[PDB]
Amino acid sequence: PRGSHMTLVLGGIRSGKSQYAEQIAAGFGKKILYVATARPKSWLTLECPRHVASAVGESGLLDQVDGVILECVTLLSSNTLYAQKDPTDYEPFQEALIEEIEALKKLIRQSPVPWVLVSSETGMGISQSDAETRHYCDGLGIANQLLAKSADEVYFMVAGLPLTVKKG
Amino acid sequence: VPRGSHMTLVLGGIRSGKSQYAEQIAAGFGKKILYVATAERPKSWLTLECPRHVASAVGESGLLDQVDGVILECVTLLSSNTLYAQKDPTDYEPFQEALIEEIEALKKLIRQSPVPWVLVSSETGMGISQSDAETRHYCDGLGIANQLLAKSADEVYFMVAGLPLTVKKG
Amino acid sequence: LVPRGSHMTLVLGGIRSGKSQYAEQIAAGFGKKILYVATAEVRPKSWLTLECPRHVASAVGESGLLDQVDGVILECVTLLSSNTLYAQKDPTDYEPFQEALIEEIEALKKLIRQSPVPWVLVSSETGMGISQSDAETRHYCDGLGIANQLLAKSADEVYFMVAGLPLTVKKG
Repeated sequence: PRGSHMTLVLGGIRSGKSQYAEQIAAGFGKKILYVATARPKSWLTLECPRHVASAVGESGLLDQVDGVILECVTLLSSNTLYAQKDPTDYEPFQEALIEEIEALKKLIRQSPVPWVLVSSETGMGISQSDAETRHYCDGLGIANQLLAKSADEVYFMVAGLPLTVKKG
Repeated sequence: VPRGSHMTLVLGGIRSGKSQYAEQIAAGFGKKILYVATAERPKSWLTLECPRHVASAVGESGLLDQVDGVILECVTLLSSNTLYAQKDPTDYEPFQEALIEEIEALKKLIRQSPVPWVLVSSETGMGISQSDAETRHYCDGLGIANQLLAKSADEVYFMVAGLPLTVKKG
Repeated sequence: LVPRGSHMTLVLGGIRSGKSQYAEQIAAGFGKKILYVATAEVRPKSWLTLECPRHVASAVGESGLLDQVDGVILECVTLLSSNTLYAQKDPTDYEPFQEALIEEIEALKKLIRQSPVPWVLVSSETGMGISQSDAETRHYCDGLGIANQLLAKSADEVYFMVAGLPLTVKKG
């Protein structure tokens, strides 16, 4: 796809989501911006542990590429949690992560090139006891909801194969 | 927003949007909704709190004759309440027996219900298996309850990040 | 024109997802004589039960039983992977376990490719919760996910079970 098109690819551990997202990115074009939040030589890498929208817009690199792949919403959410004063307090973390995600959504709406985003599903096991991990799971689920609802396409990976959750 | 299902099951993980989607379905029932809360929102809705014995409490309230539909929040807490009301939560069989009785009574009440129901439950079985028998038992019993309800339900939706996958539709 | 069934089916799901009941229905669809391969570390009466905790392809082929039945149901990839993990010297070391599990899975795929009768395989989804801290559990989850990817890529049909009901992930 071309334009301000957005695809969300989510799945569990070893679900093949990164491979599938890279296929989608290759479908965008040959010059891909790889945004890492923690490989083809025509791809550019921009490393942004936080404030992804600001850093990508300031880089001006959206005007240089055919598309963007974001790896990954999971680490963006954990980075946001551990940047807070008290990782055991849910509300400030949630506010910060929503801010991050809304800035990303806005940048994508205005983006000249399409984006594919990789994220993790972590909410379908047994709930953990310590507040930090619970908060991280909760906030990641919220981020994934926001992205899926704004995305044009959403794919849920099961054992390397994509289930279409939302399509054009 | 689906319409005209008598019994709908909406299940999903943590922060999957299952409550929002179930409330949309409920609003599709009508303006007067009975909200059955199992813990232990529109102003025209009635709230009935029943941590256990949901079929018994709802039938005894007579409120099914007062509303356009019912939303049950949630099977997850119903199962945990059932587990912890037992003498020995590390003992599987009494818990499973009690939970199955609860679910079968709920199914019968829904079969006889004059108004439709949407039920919210959680998927908890697709992570790493837990070590303590109590958590294993809870996960197991909730999965069994979800199977019984999904088989009875007319429609079943599996939520992924706020969006519904149709698992079963009449 | 006589239709043909699915030669290789993968049924995966979580705890109490109804994956075993659905797979057994598929197996019964194969025919009346079904080989039930149980992998647990050591049902219709027309079925034969073969206990094989490890080296499934070798034991099943050497048994010559593929020529005796209408189909095979493998219960289950989950226990095959855990057996493989705990048969290693150091379960905290990922690479030897991964090699052994991949060898097991590739041998299974090869035998299924040669099989005169269809197969349905039961496995678990374990990768959609919170990542655990201890290396051993992460290793197990990772390796099982790899095994499921390998089988799903080879399978003709793949079903993901939710609360007893099948979602079709791959067909035809």
